[PDB]
Amino acid sequence: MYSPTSILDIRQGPKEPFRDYVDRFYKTLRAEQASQEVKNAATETLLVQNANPDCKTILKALGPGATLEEMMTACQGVGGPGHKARVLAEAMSQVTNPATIMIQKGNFRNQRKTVKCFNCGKEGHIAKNCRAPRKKGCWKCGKEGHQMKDCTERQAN
Ligand SMILES: [Zn+2]
Ligand SMILES: [Zn+2]
Repeated sequence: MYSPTSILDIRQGPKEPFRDYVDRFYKTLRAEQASQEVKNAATETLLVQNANPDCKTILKALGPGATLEEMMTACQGVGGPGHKARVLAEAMSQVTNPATIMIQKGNFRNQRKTVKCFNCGKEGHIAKNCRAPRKKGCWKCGKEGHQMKDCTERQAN
């Protein structure tokens, strides 16, 4: 399941640290590095277009003040994945620019169905924060199986 067409797509999600999603692009790039000529030319526009709107937006904004690793770190944890900074920034942006209603309408095109808690079934929670042995068992290393009670995270995540 966790090896779909998304691996060919590898587009960065707004919560995803740039280099982390680029990491799995790099794992494909290291393999299919036959046409290096097209690959390198692609990666130039590809990785920047691969970013979430906000991410490529900041890249070009802080580019002058961010050499290379700096701009990479800038897009690592955009406003912090679990930080409240991003959540308030989303509200600050919302009142400031009317472009937020446009992307709000565009949100209808986006499958925002990730909110539904992948263990409880409903979107009352978020699976990222909801730690509850409801069903399925081990979602960590087995997904389809393994005892969730004996699944201690060691050299995995
Ligand atoms: Zn839940
Ligand atoms: Zn497990």
